Amino acid sequence: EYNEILEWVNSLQPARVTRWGGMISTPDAVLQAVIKRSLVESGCPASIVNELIENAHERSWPQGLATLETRQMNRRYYENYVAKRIPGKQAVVVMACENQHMGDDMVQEPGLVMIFAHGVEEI
Repeated sequence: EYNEILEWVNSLQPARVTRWGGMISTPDAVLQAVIKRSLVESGCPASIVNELIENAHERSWPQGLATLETRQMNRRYYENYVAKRIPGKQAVVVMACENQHMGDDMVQEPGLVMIFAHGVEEI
């Protein structure tokens, strides 16, 4: 299981989020399905694909990302996330297994997904 995930994660491109304010904290049902489709096509392991999507919305994000005011205050810390690009989308995955340096209020197992309106580019 570890290698499945490790190889999948390493195969993803490192993402550079240039506009943290462009985050979509409440993606609708269609956008959520779309990001899952992208994860599935990138070879995301079935053992975690559903958990990541659940964690692509506020209601499921860790307290460090829960509210808009908090997100505004914690912007400086987001620069330190080790983020991987979801192929073909303005979205990234933040895996717990490579973000231990962030607080437990900044990430959760197995990881989380952040979708943006724009500003996500390759490093």
